[PDB]
Amino acid sequence: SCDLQATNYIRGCQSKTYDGKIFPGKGGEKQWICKDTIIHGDTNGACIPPRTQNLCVGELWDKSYGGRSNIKQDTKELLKEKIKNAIHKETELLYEYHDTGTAIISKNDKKGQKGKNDPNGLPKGFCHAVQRSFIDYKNMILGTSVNIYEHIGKLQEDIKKIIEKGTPENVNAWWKGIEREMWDAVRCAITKINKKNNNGIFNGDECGVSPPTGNDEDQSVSWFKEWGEQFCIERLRYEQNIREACTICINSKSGDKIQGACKRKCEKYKKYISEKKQEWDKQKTKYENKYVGKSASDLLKENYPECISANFDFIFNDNIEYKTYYPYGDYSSICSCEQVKYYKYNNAEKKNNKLLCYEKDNDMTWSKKYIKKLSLEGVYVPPRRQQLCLYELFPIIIKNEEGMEKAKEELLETLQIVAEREAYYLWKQYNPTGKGIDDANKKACCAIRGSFYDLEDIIKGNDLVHDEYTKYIDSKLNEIFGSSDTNDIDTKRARTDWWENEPDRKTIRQLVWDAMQSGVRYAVEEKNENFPLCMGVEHIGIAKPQFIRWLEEWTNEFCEKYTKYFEDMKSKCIECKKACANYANWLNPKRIEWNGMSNYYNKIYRKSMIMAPTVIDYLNKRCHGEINGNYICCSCKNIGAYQTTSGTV
Repeated sequence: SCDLQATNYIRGCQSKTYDGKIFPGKGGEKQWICKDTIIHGDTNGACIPPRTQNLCVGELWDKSYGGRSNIKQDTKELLKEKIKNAIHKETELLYEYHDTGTAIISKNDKKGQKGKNDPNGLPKGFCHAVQRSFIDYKNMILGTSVNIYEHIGKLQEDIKKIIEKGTPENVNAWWKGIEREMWDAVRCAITKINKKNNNGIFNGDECGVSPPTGNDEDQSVSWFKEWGEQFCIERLRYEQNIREACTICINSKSGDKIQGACKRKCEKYKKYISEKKQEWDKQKTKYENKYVGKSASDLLKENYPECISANFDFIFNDNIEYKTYYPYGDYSSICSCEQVKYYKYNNAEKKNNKLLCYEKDNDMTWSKKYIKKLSLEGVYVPPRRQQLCLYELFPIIIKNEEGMEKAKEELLETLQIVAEREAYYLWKQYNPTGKGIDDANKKACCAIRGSFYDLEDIIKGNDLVHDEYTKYIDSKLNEIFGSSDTNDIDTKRARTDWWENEPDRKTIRQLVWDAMQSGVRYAVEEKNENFPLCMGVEHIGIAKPQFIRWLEEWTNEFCEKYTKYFEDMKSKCIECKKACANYANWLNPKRIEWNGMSNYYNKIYRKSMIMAPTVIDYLNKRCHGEINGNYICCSCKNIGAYQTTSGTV
């Protein structure tokens, strides 16, 4: 039902070149620009996409010399028609650009041209590109600190004139009203491809009925999502190339090194990351400042299915020790000739790389983020759970795609390493934290047991947090252990069985516990101290449900930190006003956490009663008196009986 210019020539609006020229052409590739420019201005932590830099402005602006708007002597309907034509031509141009398979987004990860098409007959990436382009029209018609073209700012103020001299900021409103008719330029130009196609039916609603959503309205995030889609899409291409040269590595050195095409393919990725890190580092900092509590890594992992195998924390690391140990980061384990093996405590010669997890932060807070789907709302994640030493597990899981024996073989020895390192580092955190010596390690033997159980729940697939790491680990373990033929029920029982049982008499649950004693043995050896009794136990009691374990962790901590604050405030009791400000500053997020945590307890037990005691009651038995280094791990100066009055209103 549109009479708008179909086989139209908009001046200056020719075929796209941002991702390079369409063959037989070659080059003209525009690059992401993140820094401030004389041409574009302040980006403000943002990176301008090449797709943006090639926007079809056509008759609205002229690039000849400095660049000037033609819009000066235009009317309101004249200006709308121009925007409508420009938008319509940009979709047409973006059809060709993707149908040719020139746009990085329109590329495949292995299969040349084969399988790079969505449900409809529209090329891979066409809709995303068109959607993004539409947002750029919106932001260009309104006010933006980034100038897509050299002097285009002039156009935005001239637009003001037209809209101010019309029937009724006013333009922020004019776009609001005009936007539907502007999006229909996208839909009606999509209808045109059907006429071109034979038995390939089109109607326009294939890229959506309405113009891009709420989240995307923010140029900054629309551009960041594109950066993400492209990074992931390119990253899987670097993967395939590493996999064609490494699984399909010659020990040259004095020892096991990659040297041929494998070194070449891995270095190509190592170089790729070295480049893309600045763009990430910038856009991460700016996004997360614009959206508190929101994670960059999430905005991407959600929207783009190619990002599933991606872990930005591991790819884009600031840790020097990591950068050398994992030189290819993400694909390090694949780009390594070195045999995946955990070395037992008094194994002659060769020792494990206790190649540090990040420095465990004591100042860290509890979190309701990265929590599992199924409600589970109310539960808080402990800080020492958040500082999990399961980093080594991520590259090795990426390595083994075919989840056969080798996958679960390599995972087992990597589990033992992860287990050793965590235990090593926890001792170094909790022993310098403890009061007495026979109390410092008594406090340490529990953080260890906690993590042993949490590490256990992760593998068993019983854990309550699918974070930057554990999310893909759950997905891959379900791949490795369960088939499509066997439901989740057998899959849960597959992981639980692998861990619980097993050459030697030792089980996978046992080898992980043995490995944890080894880490404490090296930690205590360093300080020339004696290995504790709480750590020397062949067996660890059956883990309590994670929620209840974590609820005890919360309570033990609160009790200590309360008797710290309240006591050091009362002692100082004006100067109290600053002590009160601190005590209350700490306590306010505790009230939020206690309500949530104690509410869950009742939902899972007490409420529809059911022969279960109260939250306080349970914790009263659990925290009365001194600590034990095994399953008796909570202590309070005053029993929880007062805590609900302390933590409410």
